[PDB]
Amino acid sequence: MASPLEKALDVMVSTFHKYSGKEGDKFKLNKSELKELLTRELPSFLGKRTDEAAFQKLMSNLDSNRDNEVDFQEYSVFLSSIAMMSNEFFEGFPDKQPRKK
Amino acid sequence: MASPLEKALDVMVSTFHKYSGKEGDKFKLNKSELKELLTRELPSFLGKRTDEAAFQKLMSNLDSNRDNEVDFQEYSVFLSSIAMMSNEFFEGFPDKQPRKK
Repeated sequence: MASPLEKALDVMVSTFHKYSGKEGDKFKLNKSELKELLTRELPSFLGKRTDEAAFQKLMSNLDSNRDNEVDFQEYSVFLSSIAMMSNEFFEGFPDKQPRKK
Repeated sequence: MASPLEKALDVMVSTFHKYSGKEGDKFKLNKSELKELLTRELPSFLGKRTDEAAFQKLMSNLDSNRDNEVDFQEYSVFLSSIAMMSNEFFEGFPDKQPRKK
């Protein structure tokens, strides 16, 4: 959250429907659209490793509905996990955590 | 995720340490800093209802460590929940979901 950046994380939700509604589902990212969205919208995250295996595993990670198309929520939860992991690993070890939660 | 917007959700993590490290913990938002961050960084979300009760409840929601200071992760998980809820309620009813997950 922030200035217009807050509303821009909301725009990241919109980023989803931008790639989703190109092919396959308009509410879910099939591997094809998932690839493009990851490569293009996560240069840092996925651009670190944009291999088919990565997309395949990532899909199975996010796509909890396991239809092999990632929904807005599964998409956002991914980004969620990103900010989380980047954070707790920013300390190197989650010390802000009760280490149980 | 997106263009620089992706890396900007990463900047939202940085948004956190901006407000956190003003007073209290540098890795956790005490009610004071939480208020300012919510009001200022979530005009849409919290600006809809920036009351002390809101902050108090929100804190207890995010602050899972329940020390009454929201950590980066609890902060991001909040934003996560935002994008999630805004999304599943964007349909009005989570139809993209297996309604069980």
